[PDB]
Amino acid sequence: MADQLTEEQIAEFKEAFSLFDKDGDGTITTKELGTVMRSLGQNPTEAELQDMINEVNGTIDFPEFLTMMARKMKDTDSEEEIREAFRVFDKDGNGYISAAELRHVMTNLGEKLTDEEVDEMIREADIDGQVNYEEFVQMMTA
Amino acid sequence: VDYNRAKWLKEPNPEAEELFRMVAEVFIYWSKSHNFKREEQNFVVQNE
Repeated sequence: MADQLTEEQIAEFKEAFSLFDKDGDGTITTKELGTVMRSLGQNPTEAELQDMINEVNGTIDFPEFLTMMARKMKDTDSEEEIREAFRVFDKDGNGYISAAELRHVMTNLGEKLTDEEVDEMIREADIDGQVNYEEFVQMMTA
Repeated sequence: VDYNRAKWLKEPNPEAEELFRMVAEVFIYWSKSHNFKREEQNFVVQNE
């Protein structure tokens, strides 16, 4: 929840949690632990509930609860992390970025870090120079 | 050349000498030119 969550979604977490309200401890026990997000809209399975109960006297409060959605923040992180890249670059959408386009995507912006690119190509080098942007990013966005 | 190579070896040929001189400049230009490297790479990958 280190400022990565947005105000609107934090507010709707709270409004769902306030649907049961009761001074931040009542009617929000482990029986409603799934019901609150079932009413919110996405469905918790057995894995989701065990993630809720992994680190959790026995009755949750709002800090603990939104701490749980911090580790649930790990979910739905597949398409929106590359949505920005697909919008900004890759007009053709082939994923095989051209030579100049690849100079440009590693044109260092402010950080001016070094040895990381040459490290990446000494660790792995494509063949057909012709570096793939997809293969290029999944390695970090694992 | 691979078919008729033995014949020129047995009988030296000024035409073969001219061909060797010819491909000498081809090879040296091939080595010298840098953009030609990626250009041939692109041409080959486009032809498949």
